[PDB]
Amino acid sequence: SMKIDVVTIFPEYLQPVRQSLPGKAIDAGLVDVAVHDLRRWTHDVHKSVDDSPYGGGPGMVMKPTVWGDALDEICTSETLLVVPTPAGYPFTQETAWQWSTEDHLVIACGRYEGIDQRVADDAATRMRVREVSIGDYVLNGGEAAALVIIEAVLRLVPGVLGSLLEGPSYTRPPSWRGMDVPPVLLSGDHAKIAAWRAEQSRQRTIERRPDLL
Amino acid sequence: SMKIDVVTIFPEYLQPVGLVDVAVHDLRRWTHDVSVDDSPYGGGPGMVMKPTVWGDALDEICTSETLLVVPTPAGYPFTQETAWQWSTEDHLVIACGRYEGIDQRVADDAATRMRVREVSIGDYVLNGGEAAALVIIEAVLRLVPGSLLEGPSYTRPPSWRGMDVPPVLLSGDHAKIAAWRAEQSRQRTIERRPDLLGFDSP
Ligand SMILES: N#Cc1c(-c2ccc3ccn(Cc4ccc(CN5CCCC5)cc4)c3c2)n[nH]c1N
Ligand SMILES: N#Cc1c(-c2ccc3ccn(Cc4ccc(CN5CCCC5)cc4)c3c2)n[nH]c1N
Repeated sequence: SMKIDVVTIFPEYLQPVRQSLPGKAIDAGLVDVAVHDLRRWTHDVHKSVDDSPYGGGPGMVMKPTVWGDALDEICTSETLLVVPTPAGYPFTQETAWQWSTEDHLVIACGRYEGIDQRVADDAATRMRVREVSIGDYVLNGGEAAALVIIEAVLRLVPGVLGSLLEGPSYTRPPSWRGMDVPPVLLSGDHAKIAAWRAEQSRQRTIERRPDLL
Repeated sequence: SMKIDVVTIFPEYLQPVGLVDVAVHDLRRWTHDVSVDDSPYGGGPGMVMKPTVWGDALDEICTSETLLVVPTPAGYPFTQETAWQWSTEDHLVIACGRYEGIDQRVADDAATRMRVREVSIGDYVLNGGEAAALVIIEAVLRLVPGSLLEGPSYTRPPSWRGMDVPPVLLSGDHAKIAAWRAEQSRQRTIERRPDLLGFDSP
């Protein structure tokens, strides 16, 4: 039973998550995902969420007063606050496993150059906070990272969404555009098949991810 | 100028996506059955997407100039270097798998005609290629013409809940500010991503 709250200035971006949630899991109270527009917590008629960086430099920084109010309303002491950032600890499958047993995740999606650091620092004095990155590339903001995190975590929660590299997979037809499925797979020698797959995995890992070796 | 075509059995998922155009195609539009997947040869759990439907879709969508991108957990890593490389391409086609993935012959056949890249966006498991497509598109499109971890950023007010913006950032001394920011970045990189500086991962 997990609740996920996402806070963002682009709530429409989180539409796919709601699209991918089976009715059965929601009706069984296994999961609830809520998306909140950050501008609900702005102070001014112009609904301002950003401001110039101290110390100068390019871009803008999201305002701590707006984020502080939003998180004050949404979080509790039991919340795991997740903050996507290109400067974060790596989000991995181990992370996803750990978070799949949480009661309450709140994902704070930044834009511009990110969120004033005092927001996370203040939150960390009364709840668990995790600054994480989903990969070594640069995005426009936290929303795409939130989609990835939500999917990776929820697929590990029983009945919610419906090392070496894996080798190639094949299905019907047995021959297609001049390429035959590897005969060993049709041999009925299941120890040999397992050994073939293991060697394929080993070779692919060497070629594509030698860092794992 | 870049064109991006995404092929998926879940077009609705791609909704978050004139120098660039993005088009989303339902893979089932290329079926003749009143089924896109079947059980794996050699056995194993789950289902595999059949090559037949993919071949027909890609025949119609791709040319020999196309870069065919195939998200897969067993892919080469997609990094910022990859994003720079792809940013000057004329035509990206992203083939999004579901179930246990796509029959390997799809990528193998395509590679006789065009350039093919099997890539992974990170070391975690998704339910299919769509979320990876969204990440790849976002990372690439922000680089289309027309190291160290970043340190912390701050903005107004200079004191908030009794927490002060680091005084150096208020000082106006460009040299001391640059130095402090370099130190913060160093500290953050050592703590969070020591591999980037050639140290062992924790
Ligand atoms: N997870 C995750 C992420 C994100 C991510 C997550 C959250 C936000 C909020 C805003 N942005 C955009 C941005 C863009 C450029 C810079 C400048 N830096 C200078 C050197 C590098 C970046 C800073 C922020 C975000 C990006 N990007 N990549 C990931 N794996
Ligand atoms: N990029 C990227 C990706 C993906 C991704 C990309 C494309 C597809 C198409 C289908 N799936 C789902 C899937 C899930 C698990 C397995 C492994 N098997 C499970 C049981 C035994 C092995 C195979 C496929 C995909 C996942 N995941 N993580 C990334 N960084």
